[PDB]
Amino acid sequence: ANTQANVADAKSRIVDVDFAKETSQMTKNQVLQQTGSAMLAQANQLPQVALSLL
Amino acid sequence: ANTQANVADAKSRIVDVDFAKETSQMTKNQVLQQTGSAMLAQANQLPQVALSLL
Repeated sequence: ANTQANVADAKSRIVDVDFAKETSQMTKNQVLQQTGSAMLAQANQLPQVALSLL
Repeated sequence: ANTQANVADAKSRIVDVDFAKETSQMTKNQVLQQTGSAMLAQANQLPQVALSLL
């Protein structure tokens, strides 16, 4: 029983996820998605300077 | 019999836990867990000021 407890602890250190870290990464990538979407939508409007010159 | 009683007293002073102290430590760490959880959840929302500037 002792050894089972210690070995399950050891395995958990390797296999399981950390919620405190992974939620932070998720929120960071959410914000980056919104920023990149805005920036790409603004980037697709660059060829319209030619209509002004034309 | 006398010596057994006195030596068991001596060992108890070293090995056994104090409930009055240990319950207090437990309650303190409970409250700190709830506070730290709230503070981390509030901390993961900081990159959203950029969306306002954007």
